[PDB]
Amino acid sequence: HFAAMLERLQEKDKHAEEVRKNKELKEVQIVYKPVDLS
Amino acid sequence: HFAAMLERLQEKDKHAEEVRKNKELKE
Amino acid sequence: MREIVHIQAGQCGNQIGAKFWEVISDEHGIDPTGSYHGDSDLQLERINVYYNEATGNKYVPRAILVDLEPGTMDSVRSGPFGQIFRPDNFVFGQSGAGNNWAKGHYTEGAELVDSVLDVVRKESESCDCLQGFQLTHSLGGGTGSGMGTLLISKIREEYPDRIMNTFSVMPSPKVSDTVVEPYNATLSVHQLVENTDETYCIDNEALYDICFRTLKLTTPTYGDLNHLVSATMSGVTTCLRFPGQLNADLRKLAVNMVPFPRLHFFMPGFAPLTSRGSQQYRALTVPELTQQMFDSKNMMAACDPRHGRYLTVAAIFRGRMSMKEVDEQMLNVQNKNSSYFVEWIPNNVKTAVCDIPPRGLKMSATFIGNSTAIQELFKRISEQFTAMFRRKAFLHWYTGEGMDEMEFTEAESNMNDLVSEYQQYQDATAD
Amino acid sequence: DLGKKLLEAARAGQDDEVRILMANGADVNAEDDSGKTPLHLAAIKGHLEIVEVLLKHGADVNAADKMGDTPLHLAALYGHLEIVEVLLKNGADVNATDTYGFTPLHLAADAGHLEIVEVLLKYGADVNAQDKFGKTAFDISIDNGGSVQIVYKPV
Ligand SMILES: Nc1nc2c(ncn2[C@@H]2O[C@H](COP(=O)(O)OP(=O)(O)O)[C@@H](O)[C@H]2O)c(=O)[nH]1
Repeated sequence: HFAAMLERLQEKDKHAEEVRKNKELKEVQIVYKPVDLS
Repeated sequence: HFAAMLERLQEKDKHAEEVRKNKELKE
Repeated sequence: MREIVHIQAGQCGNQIGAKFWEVISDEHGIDPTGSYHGDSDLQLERINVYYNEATGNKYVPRAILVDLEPGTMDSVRSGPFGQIFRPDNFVFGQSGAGNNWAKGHYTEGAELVDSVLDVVRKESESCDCLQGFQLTHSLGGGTGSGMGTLLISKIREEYPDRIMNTFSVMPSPKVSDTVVEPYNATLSVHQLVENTDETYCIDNEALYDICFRTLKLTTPTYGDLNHLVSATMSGVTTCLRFPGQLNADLRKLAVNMVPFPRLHFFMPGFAPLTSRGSQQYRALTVPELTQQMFDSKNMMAACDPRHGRYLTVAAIFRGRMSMKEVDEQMLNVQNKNSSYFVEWIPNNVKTAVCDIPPRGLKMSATFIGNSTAIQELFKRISEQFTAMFRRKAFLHWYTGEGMDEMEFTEAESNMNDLVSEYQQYQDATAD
Repeated sequence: DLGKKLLEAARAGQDDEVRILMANGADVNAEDDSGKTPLHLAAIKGHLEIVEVLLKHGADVNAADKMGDTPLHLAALYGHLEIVEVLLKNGADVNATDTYGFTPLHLAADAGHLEIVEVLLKYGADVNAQDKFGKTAFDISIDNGGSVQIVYKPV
């Protein structure tokens, strides 16, 4: 049951990479955090 | 033995589709 | 009835394929219309191996003609025997491969491959008992090399239990100045090592040297080169086309010739060597036949057989001759030249005799050797490949087709591994 | 007839046979089935002495074949630096264009011969010259050649 659920979620991932590849056919990353108290 | 050979040949096919898609990215 | 499906790809593949059909048609009594006009029953006994019997007692080659170059269809149709080929078996593209393996294997070739597979599927299913396939092609261009090896791979998926046999013309800068030919040949050899059961190495380097040095032709033409090719192809296929005991099918030939799966590159040889227009005043004796066919000057691959060892040999003698004299002569070359034959494969030299000789010859002999000296051919290609590859020369023509540089690295490494395997068996002892 | 013999000898590197054919009156600008002269053939095959003899006997240094390639294009393509230097010293056109718009610099860069790219540039080769695919010589060598950042900000 959990393996079937994971297989389904992993197909969403393959699809997401296809979407990303499709955008590329048509036409590094900063992550901000605040200063700590400490 | 034949299934292993077929799996290997089918991976060549997946690769060929990747090559075809890679050309598309360029032009 | 042990049928073979023949496929010819590219300009070289179609040129030597056409000559193959013109030559074996003459031997079997088949004219360009498909009619039989012979004297011997041995001509038609095994005609089924290469020909289909069409309505009206006609014979039609089980041949598929392929090229991305559209102009190739006209030259094939205009040949002496262009009339005999099944019209629907001609599969031609509009845009050539421009001497690019990547175009033939991945792009233009891939666009045309399903049309070819349809026509090979139809010839294959029509067979009572298909043996396998025979592909004529060059390795230096784009269509024969790239699309030919793509065809091999697709055919292997649908017919994995059939013999894949090729007549692969190796490039030489003596006959072609195309800079990328070592790239195309290395990429093709990588495919052949994995996907064929047996390959005849017809080397343009050996063909040019035979024409220039032995036949005394100042500037050998492709016709001169192809006279040797057709004479070889007729000889190496004699056992398959005529009734006999030894190496009568592609599978029994492979069991006799290939002790290790990757080591399936054969060095073909023939005797007597002749040019077009050279008349035979007298027939060679059995000792002259035996001596000449084993001579390095008679090999169709530019390798010195005395720089390696013979894993296996198939000798075919054609014409009417003493079998006792043939046996004596075959035992004589092995006992006198014992150091060029592996001692751990007992009785590795098999000899067949066919009563029917080739055109213009009363006696002839064909040699097929699986020799570790074939590494000289692979090392020569590898060296040319490496000279350009280290400079990353002309790669954009290949990567521009979607190819990865890593494929070149993989092909180089595989061919270099093949060379090390031949050297390993050359140095092996019967401990 | 002597033109065919001169082309065979230029390709085959027969230095003495070329010298004999030249003395017997062979045409220096005889063409093969592709429009290549003996100079193109000696340039492809790398026979420096044959190139020097052909030039000394009046060969056209900028002769073009049916593809628009000069002996300089082919010397560059086949990586023969000394031949490139001799051709250049004998008036070869550094900006010669073939059917694809390739100049000798384009072919030297494709061939991976940086030493030829240099001598062409010192003889005036145009670095901005584009082929019919819109590519410069260095674009070809580049084509041949093949993460997250955490930033703490005060508020
Ligand atoms: N022996 C021989 N070699 C050939 C012939 N035609 C082309 N070649 C060689 O094949 C290579 C070029 O491949 P080609 O068959 O012309 O290209 P393709 O049409 O793209 O498959 C070069 O090494 C040529 O010297 C031929 O009729 N006979």
